[PDB]
Amino acid sequence: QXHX
Amino acid sequence: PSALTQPPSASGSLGQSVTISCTGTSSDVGGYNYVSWYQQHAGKAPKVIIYEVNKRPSGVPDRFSGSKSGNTASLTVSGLQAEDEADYYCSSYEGSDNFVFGTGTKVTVLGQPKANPTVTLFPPSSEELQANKATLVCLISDFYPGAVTVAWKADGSPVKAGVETTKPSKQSNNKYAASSYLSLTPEQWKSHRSYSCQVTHEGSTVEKTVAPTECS
Amino acid sequence: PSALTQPPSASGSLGQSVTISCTGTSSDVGGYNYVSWYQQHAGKAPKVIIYEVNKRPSGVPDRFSGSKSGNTASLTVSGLQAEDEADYYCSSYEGSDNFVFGTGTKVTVLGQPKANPTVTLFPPSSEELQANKATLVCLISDFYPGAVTVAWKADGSPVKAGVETTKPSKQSNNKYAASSYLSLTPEQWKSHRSYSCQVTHEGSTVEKTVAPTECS
Repeated sequence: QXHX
Repeated sequence: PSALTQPPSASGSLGQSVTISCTGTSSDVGGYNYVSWYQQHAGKAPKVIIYEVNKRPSGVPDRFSGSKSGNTASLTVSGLQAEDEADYYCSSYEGSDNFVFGTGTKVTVLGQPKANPTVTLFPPSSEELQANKATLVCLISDFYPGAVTVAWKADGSPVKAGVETTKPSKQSNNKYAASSYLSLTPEQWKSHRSYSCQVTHEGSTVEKTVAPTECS
Repeated sequence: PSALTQPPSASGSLGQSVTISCTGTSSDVGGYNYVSWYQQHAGKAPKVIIYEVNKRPSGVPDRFSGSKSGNTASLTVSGLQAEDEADYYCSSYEGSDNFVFGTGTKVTVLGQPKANPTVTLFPPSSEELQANKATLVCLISDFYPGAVTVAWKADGSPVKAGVETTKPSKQSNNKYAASSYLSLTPEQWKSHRSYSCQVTHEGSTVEKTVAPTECS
């Protein structure tokens, strides 16, 4: 998702 | 383990609202704020509508709202256009850098107006003929819904053989796009006067005739 | 957007190992690790098989790989197995408010001989023009695997802005068929030197070019  | 529960639906209507809950668990949709919502139109690539439960890419539809209520989270799709007829997905952080997706919701937008097909029939152009083939094409387009029959005519006595209809892809609207083709050798091409293509859609029939007389 | 390109069709066999490429437009790439591989099944959720360039998440077998040099991120199914059959997308984090994907590959396991397209471009019919209407159609016929990328150009300048593509169908020869078009007005047709329909189907790329040498 990207998270971080 | 599990794959986030989502319902296969969200039938709204032009202007009317629809909101899509996606139920998660403690482990993810409970203890982290990493819920993304994807807007996948049939076989295409998925785009980031909602990215942190509620909050969208600077390049997303003005009112595509979202939220989280504890274990269930949502997408307030409220500006019912039709562009968006699709499959939508949720996704949550859980364990160590692991992300899990939803079942999928299939949003469907109702009371769309009846669009009736633009039939354009094509004759082999020179280049094709120089090589000594002659195919013909019946582009059936810009319509709603997407059930159509395409009946080729030799002339009366139907040429429905050598045909290769290739049916309907929703196009940059949510208005359809079918094709159908005839393989002709130039001999038969220069045989029997006229050919047809007759696209019958929701009762309203359209028959287009090409004859060998043009300007190639 | 699709600012990262992928091979439309990527294919092998039970045994053929298969490398997909997500090549970047990004004057950003390299100033990233964040390429992510999302495999997908037929009416299943995207399934994040690789995270930030190298690392598989749990249950992604050690024979799915991630590598990235220069612009091209890459993935290798390192020994294709049957239900590796799937549409593989690539993400890049880009910043925030912008999380963009590749256009999706398609790992096909070949059970048929490969078939490069038969791109037969057509030009705007006379009677068709006789209405003030000018549409070109680019019938892509006879390919396998069933995934292809059509572009449209005029005068060394791509025309992204008039087209529709359909989605490859199965013809009674188990060979696939697509269409695609650029519907316009005799003005834009007339005012131009060439019109190339370009089509790409893993390796083979064939461009067919029409000219405005119209009658009336």
